Amino acid sequence: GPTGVGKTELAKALADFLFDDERAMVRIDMSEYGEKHTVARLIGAPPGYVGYEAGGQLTEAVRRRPYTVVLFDEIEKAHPDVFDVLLQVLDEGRLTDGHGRTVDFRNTILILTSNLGSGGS
Amino acid sequence: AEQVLAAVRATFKPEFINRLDDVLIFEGLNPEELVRIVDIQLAQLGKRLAQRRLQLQVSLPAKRWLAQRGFDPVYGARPLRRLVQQAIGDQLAKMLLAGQVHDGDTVPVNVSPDADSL
Amino acid sequence: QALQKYSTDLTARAREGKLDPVIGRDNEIRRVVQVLSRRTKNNPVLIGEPGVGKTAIVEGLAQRIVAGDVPESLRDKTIVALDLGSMVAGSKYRGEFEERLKAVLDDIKNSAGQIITFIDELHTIVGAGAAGNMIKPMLARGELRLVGATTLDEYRKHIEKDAALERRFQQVYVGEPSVEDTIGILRGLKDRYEVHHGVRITDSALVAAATLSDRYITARFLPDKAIDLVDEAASRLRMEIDSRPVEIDEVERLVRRLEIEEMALSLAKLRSELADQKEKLAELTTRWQNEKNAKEEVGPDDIADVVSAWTGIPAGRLLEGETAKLLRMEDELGKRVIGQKAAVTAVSDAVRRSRAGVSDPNRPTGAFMFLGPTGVGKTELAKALADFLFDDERAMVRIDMSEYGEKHTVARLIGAPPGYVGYEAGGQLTEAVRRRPYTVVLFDEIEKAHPDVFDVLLQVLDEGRLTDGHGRTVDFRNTILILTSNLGSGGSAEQVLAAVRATFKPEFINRLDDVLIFEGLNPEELVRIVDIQLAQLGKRLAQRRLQLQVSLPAKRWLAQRGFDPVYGARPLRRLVQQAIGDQLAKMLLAGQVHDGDTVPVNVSPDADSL
Amino acid sequence: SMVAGSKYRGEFEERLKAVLDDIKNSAGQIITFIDELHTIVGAGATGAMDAGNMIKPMLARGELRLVGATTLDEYRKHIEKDAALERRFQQVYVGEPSVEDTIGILRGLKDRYEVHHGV
Amino acid sequence: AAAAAAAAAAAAAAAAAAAAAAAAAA
Ligand SMILES: Nc1ncnc2c1ncn2[C@@H]1O[C@H](COP(=O)(O)OP(=O)(O)OP(O)(O)=S)[C@@H](O)[C@H]1O
Ligand SMILES: Nc1ncnc2c1ncn2[C@@H]1O[C@H](COP(=O)(O)OP(=O)(O)OP(O)(O)=S)[C@@H](O)[C@H]1O
Ligand SMILES: Nc1ncnc2c1ncn2[C@@H]1O[C@H](COP(=O)(O)OP(=O)(O)O)[C@@H](O)[C@H]1O
Repeated sequence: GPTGVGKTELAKALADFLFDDERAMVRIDMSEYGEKHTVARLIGAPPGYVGYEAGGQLTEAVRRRPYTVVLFDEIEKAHPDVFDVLLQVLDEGRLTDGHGRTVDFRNTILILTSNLGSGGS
Repeated sequence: AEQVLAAVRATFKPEFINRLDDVLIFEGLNPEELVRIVDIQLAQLGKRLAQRRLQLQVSLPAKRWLAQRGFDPVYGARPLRRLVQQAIGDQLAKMLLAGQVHDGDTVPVNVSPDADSL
Repeated sequence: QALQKYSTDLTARAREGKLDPVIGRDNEIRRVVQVLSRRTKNNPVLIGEPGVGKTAIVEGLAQRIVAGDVPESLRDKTIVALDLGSMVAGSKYRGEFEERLKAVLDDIKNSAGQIITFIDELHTIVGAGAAGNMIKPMLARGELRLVGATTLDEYRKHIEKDAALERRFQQVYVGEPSVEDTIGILRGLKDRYEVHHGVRITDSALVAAATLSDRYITARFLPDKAIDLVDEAASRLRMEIDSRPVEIDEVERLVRRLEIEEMALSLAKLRSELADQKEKLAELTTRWQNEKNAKEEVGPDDIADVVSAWTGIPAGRLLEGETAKLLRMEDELGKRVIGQKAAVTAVSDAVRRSRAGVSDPNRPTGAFMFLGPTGVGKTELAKALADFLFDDERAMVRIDMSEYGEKHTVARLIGAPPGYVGYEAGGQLTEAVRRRPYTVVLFDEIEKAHPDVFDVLLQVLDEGRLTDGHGRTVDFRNTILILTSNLGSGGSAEQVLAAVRATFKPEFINRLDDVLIFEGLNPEELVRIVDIQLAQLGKRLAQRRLQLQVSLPAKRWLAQRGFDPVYGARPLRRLVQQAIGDQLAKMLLAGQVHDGDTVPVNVSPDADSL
Repeated sequence: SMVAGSKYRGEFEERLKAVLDDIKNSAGQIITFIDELHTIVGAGATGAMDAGNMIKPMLARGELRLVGATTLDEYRKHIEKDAALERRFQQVYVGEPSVEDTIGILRGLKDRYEVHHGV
Repeated sequence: AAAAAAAAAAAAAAAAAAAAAAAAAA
């Protein structure tokens, strides 16, 4: 819908209640993902390449504390190579990281926000 | 302000900005602003010459000629500091160790097409 | 009477006038008096970095007590300074040290409230047993008074290690004074230095010694980093008041030396230099007499003479004979590098700037990159300017940044972070500029370095300092930084100034002085090179005296072939060892070109025979 | 074998000083020979370098003659680390022989292995 | 009648070292 409403104030309002933690949200922004070499930042690099110690932009913040609400800001500018990674997130409770370990998404909340609309009813 | 704050958010940790106070963004520079910077540099160069009690008498066309030159708007205020000593300090430094600039007697500066004579 | 054998007495030494005026620091004297008259836990500790004056605060307290401007509860307390070194002397039995200390504490306790113990350097009070712990009940009853001063790090090395003792103390942090308060101090200590050495001191000397010690000497804090300049200028003037001055002595000893050598050899040569030196020594002598017929106090030039004689840096005032050098420097440097008038005109403008004292104080005296094609002279210029400044080629610090190709090589010039393998060695650049900071620093082939070394040459510029793995900000404030490069060689000025901004960042090109692009060579200005090579060869075989009588058509012939528009003057220096050196080296080890003999060269239609 | 029992704070120091005065008290006769001298630097650890630099003022005048023999790669680890001493010593490089000289060496040691083994 | 005869000691403190772990840059 619009901005400046409560659209992320609702998100903080259910992390502290249902997960009992004030800082248990993950706000990543898909405002840079227009290319083929940008998707691999949110999963990691192979063991030997550029971004490896920092791990994935998504998964290494879910491996510890797997009791988090997760946002996804501004999905509408994303290249169409995120939705296959994002699809099996909401189709299976498993995903593979840059190392080779396994992450389990079966007890999180996904929220996909945008700002288009707000003039049409 | 869009691209630079986008690069800042792409460089730090996500809550590391909210713990900070007001992240400030600076201006560029302006030709109106540049006169008083020349005033500061001339005052500093005068106060540096106060041990051997020399001083200067800077004319207003020269004081604005220092403002016409040196306005490359990507390098900030730092080329003007170099430009002053390329103009003034070299000629004075050549004269000072050649006699004739005996102490106490001040020197005025005068305009000459691209240099400035003393 | 137990204190009579082991302690000393400041108060009897204060009544007799053995101390200096301590005009300054009223706040800390008031703070010490405010703490010292407290009910309990009333034993202050003066803590400060070493040099700021901490014993002088206690001497000023003693002078104020004997004078009588103290408050009510300080009527004749008679401060008594102890000695913890005298206690442990011959006490080699099972209980002698502790009974000596118990006798001292008894003679303190039987007095009512009088004796104020002054224990200087009380990090010594920690051990000294093998005991030394029977002070806590005396301290934690408000019965002992115990003014005592340590340094900063010796506090945390010993007393912070002992966190039970630390409660029964205060901390009076004494900080460094300013430069104006240093000037206010130095007008008070002048009478003692005029008494001990019979000189006179101008106030201009005392303000120049406080201004001029701020820039150059940077290791010690400043109540006393400027006392030594006056204290050594007085001694040098006392040297020159007695029998003879300095120079005439210098020249007399020198000519006596050359006389010795010469007569022992009986070389000519020296015979000349003798005579010349005898002319000079004559002239000066006469001048001396003349003057006599016609200095007696210190001046603002003598302080700069001391700070120039120490720490290397020539920082006097427009010295004589160097005006015959610096106004000849633009032409004297041309005898070793031929061509490139603009670069020499820009390099001279950074030495004649900072010699006269016009340049900025907190900035290096010149730091500027110059580049171009190959074989032009950009290394020969840096090795050619540092030859007359320093009299030797090896006073340059020449580190190469071709080897720093990866990220972690930066740690070889900054040391190690403390706790790792090489910490004894320290740095490798930094530990050679802290010793005599006047060198010329090179950076060869700045193309090749990884783009993180430029994060180290970025606070060198515009500030002058850097820390290291030892905790000491060294100063690059008056060295000369030279950067070389080899970018492009494909245009006049546009392509190389595009490639420099393509490779470097804007925040680094902003911090430089004038970037000097060279030009190459010309065939008319090539012939002027060639004789130097021949003259250099005329030096290299000088130990056998085979000096070459070179025909001028040979010098003509070496200029036609050997001119390359892309490889500089470097093919010529291989062409010389192909033409001359091969045939000469064949003819030299077979006989017939015996030493002390001369050989000419004649132009053959393709070669040149011997 | 000179740091045998020296747990007191002054025994090794006067022991080495007594040895040096016994050498100095003989008028230019004894050639000392310290084998593997790379372990002479940190001989007496007083917690503060005060051992191994007692012979350091004595070698400069050359009163004791001090033949030694250290390995090549044990030399830039201990002595070049502590280079005030490295000027006091002249260096004699020793390279290995070739096959033809080894043939000559082995024919002279065929007099001691016939006695220990009667063959 | 009995003397104390203070003794000496020897203190050891070693040093860590790091490895640099290059990255193949792809
Ligand atoms: N206010 C002052 N008036 C006059 N002389 C001063 C004053 N402050 C410091 N000084 C002089 O500065 C010097 C400082 O000497 P000290 O105080 O003895 O050194 P220190 O502070 O004790 O440092 P350490 O670590 O104890 S050796 C002496 O020559 C003092 O006379
Ligand atoms: N203009 C010149 N004046 C005097 N000698 C010169 C001149 N040009 C070249 N030479 C001589 O030729 C050699 C020049 O070598 P360098 O100047 O060290 O090469 P370079 O300038 O470092 O260029 P690169 O790209 O670094 S190999 C020296 O032996 C100089 O004596
Ligand atoms: N219902 C609400 N409750 C609390 N704050 C609100 C509400 N509506 C708007 N705000 C204000 O707006 C801000 C939240 O904006 P936000 O939701 O982050 O905008 P965006 O849509 O860009 O994420 C808060 O700082 C708050 O003061």
